[PDB]
Amino acid sequence: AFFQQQQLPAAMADTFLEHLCLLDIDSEPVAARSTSIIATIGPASRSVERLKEMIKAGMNIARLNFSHGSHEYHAESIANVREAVESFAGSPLSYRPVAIALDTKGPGSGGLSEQDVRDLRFGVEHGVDIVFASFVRKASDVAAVRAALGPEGHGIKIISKIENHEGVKRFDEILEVSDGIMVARGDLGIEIPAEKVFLAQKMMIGRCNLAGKPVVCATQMLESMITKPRPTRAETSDVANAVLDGADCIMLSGETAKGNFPVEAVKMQHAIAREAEAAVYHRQLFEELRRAAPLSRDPTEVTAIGAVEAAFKCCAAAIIVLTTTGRSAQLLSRYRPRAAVIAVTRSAQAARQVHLCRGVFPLLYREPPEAIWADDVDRRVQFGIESGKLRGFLRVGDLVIVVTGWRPGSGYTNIMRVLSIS
Amino acid sequence: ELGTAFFQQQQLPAAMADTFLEHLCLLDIDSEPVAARSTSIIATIGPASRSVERLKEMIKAGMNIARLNFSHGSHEYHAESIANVREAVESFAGSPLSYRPVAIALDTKGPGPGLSEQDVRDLRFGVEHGVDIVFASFVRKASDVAAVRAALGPEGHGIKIISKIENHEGVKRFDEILEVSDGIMVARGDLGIEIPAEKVFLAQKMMIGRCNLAGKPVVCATQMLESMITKPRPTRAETSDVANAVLDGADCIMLSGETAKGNFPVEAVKMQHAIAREAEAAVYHRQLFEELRRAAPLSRDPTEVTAIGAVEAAFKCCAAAIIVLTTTGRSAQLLSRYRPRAAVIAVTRSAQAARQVHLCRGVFPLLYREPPEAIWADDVDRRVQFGIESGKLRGFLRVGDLVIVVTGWRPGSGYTNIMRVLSIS
Amino acid sequence: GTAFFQQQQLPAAMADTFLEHLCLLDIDSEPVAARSTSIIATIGPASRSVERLKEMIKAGMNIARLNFSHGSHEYHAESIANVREAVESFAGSPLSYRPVAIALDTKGPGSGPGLSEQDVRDLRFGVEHGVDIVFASFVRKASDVAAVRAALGPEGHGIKIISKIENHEGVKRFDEILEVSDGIMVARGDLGIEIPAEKVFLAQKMMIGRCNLAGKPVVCATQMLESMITKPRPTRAETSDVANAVLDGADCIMLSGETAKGNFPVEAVKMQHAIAREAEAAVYHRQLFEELRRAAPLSRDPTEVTAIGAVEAAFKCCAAAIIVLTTTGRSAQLLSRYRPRAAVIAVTRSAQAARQVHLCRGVFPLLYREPPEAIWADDVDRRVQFGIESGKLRGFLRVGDLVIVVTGWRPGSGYTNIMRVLSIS
Amino acid sequence: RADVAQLTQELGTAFFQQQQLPAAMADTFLEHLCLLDIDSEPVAARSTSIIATIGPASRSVERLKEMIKAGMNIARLNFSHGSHEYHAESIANVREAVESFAGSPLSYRPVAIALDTKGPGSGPGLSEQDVRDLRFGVEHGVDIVFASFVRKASDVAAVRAALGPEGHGIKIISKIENHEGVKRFDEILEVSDGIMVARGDLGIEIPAEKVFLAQKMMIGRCNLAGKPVVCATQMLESMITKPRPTRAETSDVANAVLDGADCIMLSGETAKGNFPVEAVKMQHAIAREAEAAVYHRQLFEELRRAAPLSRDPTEVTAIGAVEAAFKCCAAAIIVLTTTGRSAQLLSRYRPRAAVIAVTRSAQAARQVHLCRGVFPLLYREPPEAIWADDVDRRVQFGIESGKLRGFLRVGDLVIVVTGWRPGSGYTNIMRVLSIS
Ligand SMILES: Nc1cccc(S(=O)(=O)N2CCN(S(=O)(=O)c3cc(O)c(O)cc3-c3ccc(O)c(O)c3)CC2)c1
Ligand SMILES: Nc1cccc(S(=O)(=O)N2CCN(S(=O)(=O)c3cc(O)c(O)cc3-c3ccc(O)c(O)c3)CC2)c1
Ligand SMILES: O=P(O)(O)OC[C@H]1O[C@](O)(COP(=O)(O)O)[C@@H](O)[C@@H]1O
Ligand SMILES: O=P(O)(O)OC[C@H]1O[C@](O)(COP(=O)(O)O)[C@@H](O)[C@@H]1O
Ligand SMILES: O=P(O)(O)OC[C@H]1O[C@](O)(COP(=O)(O)O)[C@@H](O)[C@@H]1O
Ligand SMILES: O=P(O)(O)OC[C@H]1O[C@](O)(COP(=O)(O)O)[C@@H](O)[C@@H]1O
Ligand SMILES: O=C([O-])C(=O)[O-]
Ligand SMILES: O=C([O-])C(=O)[O-]
Ligand SMILES: O=C([O-])C(=O)[O-]
Ligand SMILES: O=C([O-])C(=O)[O-]
Ligand SMILES: [K+]
Ligand SMILES: [K+]
Ligand SMILES: [K+]
Ligand SMILES: [K+]
Ligand SMILES: [Mg+2]
Ligand SMILES: [Mg+2]
Ligand SMILES: [Mg+2]
Ligand SMILES: [Mg+2]
Repeated sequence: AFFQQQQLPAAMADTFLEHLCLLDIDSEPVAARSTSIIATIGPASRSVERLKEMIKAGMNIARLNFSHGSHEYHAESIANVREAVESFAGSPLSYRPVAIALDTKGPGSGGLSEQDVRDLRFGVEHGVDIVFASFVRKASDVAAVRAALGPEGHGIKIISKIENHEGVKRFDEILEVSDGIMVARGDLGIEIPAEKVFLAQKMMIGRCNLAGKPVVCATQMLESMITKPRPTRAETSDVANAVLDGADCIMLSGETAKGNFPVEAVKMQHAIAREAEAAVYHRQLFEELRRAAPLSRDPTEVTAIGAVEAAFKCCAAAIIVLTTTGRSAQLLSRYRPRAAVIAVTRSAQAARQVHLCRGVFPLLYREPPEAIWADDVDRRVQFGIESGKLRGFLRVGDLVIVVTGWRPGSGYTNIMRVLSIS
Repeated sequence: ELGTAFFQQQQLPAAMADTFLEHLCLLDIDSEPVAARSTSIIATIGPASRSVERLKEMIKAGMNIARLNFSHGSHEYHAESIANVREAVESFAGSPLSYRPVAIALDTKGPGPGLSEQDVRDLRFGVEHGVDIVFASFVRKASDVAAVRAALGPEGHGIKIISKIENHEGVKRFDEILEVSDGIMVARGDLGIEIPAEKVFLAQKMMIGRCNLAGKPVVCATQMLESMITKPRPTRAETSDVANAVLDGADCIMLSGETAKGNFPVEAVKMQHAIAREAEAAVYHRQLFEELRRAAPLSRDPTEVTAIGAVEAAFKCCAAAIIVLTTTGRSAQLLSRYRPRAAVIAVTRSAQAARQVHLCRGVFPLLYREPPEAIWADDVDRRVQFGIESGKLRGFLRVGDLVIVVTGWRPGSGYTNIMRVLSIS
Repeated sequence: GTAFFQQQQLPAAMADTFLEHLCLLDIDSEPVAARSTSIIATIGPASRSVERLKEMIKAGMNIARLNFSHGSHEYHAESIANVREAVESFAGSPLSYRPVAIALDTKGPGSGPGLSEQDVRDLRFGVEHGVDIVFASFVRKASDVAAVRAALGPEGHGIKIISKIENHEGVKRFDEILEVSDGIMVARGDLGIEIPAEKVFLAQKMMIGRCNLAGKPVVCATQMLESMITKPRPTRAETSDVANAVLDGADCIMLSGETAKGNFPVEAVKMQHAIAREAEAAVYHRQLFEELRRAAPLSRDPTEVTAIGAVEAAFKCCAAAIIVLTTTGRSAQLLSRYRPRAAVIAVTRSAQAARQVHLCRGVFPLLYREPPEAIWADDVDRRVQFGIESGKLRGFLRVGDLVIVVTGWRPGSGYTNIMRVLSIS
Repeated sequence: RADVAQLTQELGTAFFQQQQLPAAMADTFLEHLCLLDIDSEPVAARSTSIIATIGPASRSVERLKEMIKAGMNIARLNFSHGSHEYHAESIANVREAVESFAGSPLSYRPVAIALDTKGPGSGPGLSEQDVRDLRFGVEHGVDIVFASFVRKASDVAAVRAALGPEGHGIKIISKIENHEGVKRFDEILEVSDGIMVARGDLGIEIPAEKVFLAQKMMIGRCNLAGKPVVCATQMLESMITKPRPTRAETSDVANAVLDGADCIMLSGETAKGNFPVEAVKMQHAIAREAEAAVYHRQLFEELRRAAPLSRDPTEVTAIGAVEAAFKCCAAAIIVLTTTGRSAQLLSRYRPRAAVIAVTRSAQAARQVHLCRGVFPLLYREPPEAIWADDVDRRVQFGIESGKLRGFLRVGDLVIVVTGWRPGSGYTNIMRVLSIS
């Protein structure tokens, strides 16, 4: 029964063609949904009660579109998101962090606009986790956004939105200085021929997967759901194909910001992503990611590939990793393990930000500290296990891979352990 | 010999990649498609696309197959649609560069436990009006196909039956249905109501893969460019859906309300044409050919053996085309199953085979009407040169190009056993 | 039948990985195909008798090597005459006649920088006596090959030059030497004295790989069955060395003292024949063909394009043979470079090309002696039938087998362009 | 180039020219062959063990010290000839030569002692002489038995029973020497610790032209099973009288290593020949060249793909450690082992990194020479009070011994494999350490 679920006959196929032939509509997904959902906040999704339903439906990142609304409007949206998120903090083993992303208005006819400088400063003052920078055309646009965030916004992730021909042509220099990329298909489909957008999307997703940096697929994914309760056949296919392409995140804009079915749109993206993740051909994907990733002398990078290889060898239910900044979890995520990456962290911001990386399930550690560091590490690992049991990730008898470091502080991950549950 | 400009077009840097991941990383929006569009477009005929003048514009835009939806309209209404399609197609007989065959497909209303009384009458109408294809609605098992085959009376055994898979039972009994069908249609409209909407992509990808493995045509259908019923431009999900159906391996793509009742029927056909051309150049032939080759069983059938040899030869020299002589379309279908990058130019004397081969990806039919030569080898040579000269006229070929030519050792269908490498003079 | 798929290591051939291929090798799986790696036997006092030479031809000797490091011109002229008398004693039965090439192995430069005066005289002797091949000793650079070619003069343009790589400089300048040579000999005797003995296997494997990539013949030579100079059976290391030279990709294997001066010349030829047949069935064609195909560059030469198409067609139908008509041997060499499992039966009127194609693995030359038919198409068909009738008599073919036939569109060398699937009747 | 560019700038172009690294980075086996270079020098320690047969040419203590220095890892006693008194003296001379280097625990070289049985002869099973010779082996503490003419699983059970309760730790390597042994290979390997391709008798029992098929098949199946396989007989035969081997002999040694053999053997070459030390030196030189020419890219991929999924933590840690070692070009994998099993499971994936096995068992240190790429270090210190400190001391002993021996350099990365509790069977940890 285990080998009939989660498209396991298709996963064991020797060729991609045979993998397709073995896909089964009766093979139910069992793993937790790994592709994060970004929902745009607006009039249809601003109330605290509506936001609680969206969190339950699967929203991981709340997007605030600074192209519309005042600073007062966006501050109220942030407060409502935080109130809805903290309403579930009473059960720390099931609490779900939700990131807050600021999407800039853009340069317009201009580099960095004066309104963007003010909006970026608002973001730093209100503690946003991510910036989706509109119309990034070159590396200096990213440096300008970074400078506008100042010293107090050093930890904010900058996701560059590629929306025109120049952004596509200068992609390599933009990705090098960005934390990740958004394939902003709305403007891209107006700036370049509509029939070429899929090429730009597939290329950028492939390059981001190669670089190990998050990539978001955005705009008109479930467009018809703005007025209709069910999406079109092209819309469900688009969501599934963005996941199969290798996108870390999928997004909803008008579907959640102004549409009549914001919760249903989140539920639909969740349902499709789960089905598409099980249909991923890990046999070739892992082989290619492994082969393309360069040789490294960084112990976090070396431990990460060793841990993902170990996870596939034993069909590990999860890889539990301790992380301060999210980096050790990101390096595991880049190899696309089938095992869920359960990231235990004390940083509330890192817990929100790792939603950008596919297959990373953040757990915010709020248990009392231990006097001996080795005991404190072990307790964080046991917390990962208990949260995993409660959420359905783990059961007694499962094998897990545990990734830790040799001393406190970020940058010292160097250990991988094979543990039997209970 | 060919130049650096040649190797920058049609996604050739992405085509030469050693891994699928590197192939994706090398896809270039500035690399323009050069090859003729190989995925056929099926357009549904209705009030928005019925007039002879509108049909001429749809043929020019790229429509290869006209679909008549027998769920609506009388026999008199459909007979007039057939006459208007034939009048629009024959209006281009004066120009060899613009004349192109267009198949006529009858889509049945559907079942009741099996074949309905209306379907028996509509299938009889199809035989009497010389339709080329039947898109059989709600096929659930092999006996449904046998009932459609029996209803095609004594005169319609040459009509192709494309089984529409629209429910859970059709998906589960897919192998037995494909075995007795000429091809399959992934009818996503009803499929998305009969099974959970989030599972349709799995059924589509599975059925396309199995049809590619069997070497039988597969159609992707319904809501591909839905928003174009009222809007002049499609959504980002719609262009992605069309491109991904081609990348999945679909032989044909379809338009329903977009061309039958919408405000932009011609623009919807133009959009499918533009996307299909871009997506065909983005196909990773290096792995696709290797897997089709490895999965296809060993064969002692000379047509099957010649076809793989010809496709291998075409890839070796970057052949501009594979010219094949075919009476039933079968030799062209066996070339098409290996997905060559070279266009398969099929020269035939059968008007029906010329229309029907539009079901097979990459097959460009040429109807030959010259009087037969007394010496059979001379008649073969005349047809081969007719393919070469039509290719030069349409932009497929130029002097100095290499072409692969597929023929048999004697007249009559079933004897394909020869592959030749020719330099165009 | 199941019995067919148990022989010639077919379970090991169908394996998905090289490791599983090794695990499936079976000592009870008997070889069925004809031995494809040519045997070169050095002529000397143990192998000069016309009667002894007839036994060596029957045992499998394909090329007779004359070592010009020993003996006078009178001694070598007598060896040539005895070889030709033994070879022509079988010419009365043209369907079974086996051509045998004559190769002249030069003394070398000695302490000199280039072509020695003795080599100039020996090369002129070779041209005057009609030798087919020259094994040029101690080739260190491209200009050494040009000097050998100039010493052969205008009458020796058809002689094949196989460069012997015997020292560090020859290994380092391998690419420039191979470019101007017809092929290479890994002359392990001197190589194992010029470079550390423990590094010879690296030079052998590298040169064989580069010759296979270039599609040019490579010979593995020296001490392959050394102990058989005095003992009736070879050592375990010797049988392993012969098998591994075949698995490495060598076109030819050689015997020196084993046939020139030893007590078991015929048994040494029989031993190389037996090992080579076993090792050829153990070749993992699944990966080898894929890699040769992928590494071979794109080509606009129709002979090259027809050759890959024919080898692909042969693997698709498990063809017993590829019958090719050839004037110079080139069309057979281009088929041989893809290492088909099917025997390449090369039918030629050139007695010299029939002898020289033994340098290419898997090429079985048939010398056609009939004068040309008045109708060229009939002359082509008669030669193909001669290939089939010889193939039946020799055990290559049976009624019911499929064969690939490779021909050209006009008389004369350089116009091969046709591949055809034929059933043996 | 992008997959090695950062490491090329850091380690240098000279690093990537040695140990056949251009051939190792090739995308196909054909390109790997084309890139093999006679000027690319081997850098790694020799991983394929050398078994030398002891006889009149190699019996003296002084000659044995030279053979240990030349690279002999296993001493073979052929019980087809000589009395029990003769073999006991050979064992004592081997032990005296081995213990002459014990003064420096950081360098000492353990040498295994293997007893090769006379065989069944015309009998159907275990002979009476074999029962007595096997009891002699247990009494004299031999590490391995090379069991002659194994034809079925019951033959190895008979050898195991003849070793008694005191010989439970002795490794049984079954010699496959006839058609029945080849046909019943799977049942024999299942109950054996390893296999010897005994080509001498095999080449007489089956056609000589088929021996290479049996050798390649048995090596492949042993590699798949993760059990040691020995290639034996006439590898350097001409060196019995000549100082240099033939071209076929060097090729045979190189191809046995490329086939996947864990051990290579010398019989008359060391037992009675005029050049026993030179024969060991020649096998050492060829094995190092051939090990660098192994195409690890496909070999590791195929071993990984063919090995079934496992829930054994030692097996899971081993694959993770070998993958980590390839990712960083690790100089070594240091493993703590009681029985040798954790080192054997690392060895089955054929890492390029040396497997330095730290053990307190003198017998396990001798026996791990059967596994390719395992370098045994015998730890003699008494246990620390805190188990975690004792584990750390053993890891540091491996690192310090490794640096002092040129296996590790400052700046190198090493992978360290340990367990969560004392005793055999609990290996479950992999660590990445930087050498300072
Ligand atoms: N991102 C991503 C990165 C790496 C690997 C992978 S992989 O393992 O999943 N897969 C590789 C094979 N390719 S393919 O193009 O060689 C193809 C081959 C067929 O034999 C066929 O029949 C259809 C296809 C095909 C092509 C494009 C598609 O989008 C598609 O759905 C199928 C598909 C992706 C994904
Ligand atoms: N000529 C030639 C050219 C192309 C292909 C071929 S091929 O198909 O026959 N070949 C496949 C690759 N392997 S391998 O090297 O990846 C290897 C893998 C194993 O799984 C194993 O068990 C041992 C080996 C092995 C064997 C020989 C070597 O030199 C070596 O380095 C490793 C070699 C054989 C031959
Ligand atoms: O992923 P990051 O940011 O590098 O953090 C990983 C770090 O977490 C740890 O496992 C635990 O560190 P702390 O005890 O400081 O939380 C370290 O050993 C390791 O260096
Ligand atoms: O694809 P099909 O229907 O089998 O037709 C292929 C046939 O066409 C030919 O090439 C030409 O035949 P005709 O002259 O009868 O048209 C035959 O030799 C071959 O058998
Ligand atoms: O292999 P080569 O030397 O190019 O010879 C192949 C030639 O043999 C033929 O098949 C027959 O030619 P001939 O009739 O002159 O012998 C030609 O059509 C072809 O060009
Ligand atoms: O390789 P083996 O025989 O399983 O031994 C590995 C064992 O060695 C250790 O690393 C150390 O154990 P000891 O302290 O008993 O020597 C254990 O944790 C582990 O189980
Ligand atoms: O800004 C965006 O998100 C877009 O244009 O798609
Ligand atoms: O009938 C159809 O085309 C459908 O249901 O998609
Ligand atoms: O000349 C030769 O053949 C040699 O040196 O091996
Ligand atoms: O017994 C042996 O060692 C042999 O036969 O090779
Ligand atoms: K915005
Ligand atoms: K209908
Ligand atoms: K000579
Ligand atoms: K013995
Ligand atoms: Mg935008
Ligand atoms: Mg329907
Ligand atoms: Mg020489
Ligand atoms: Mg023996």
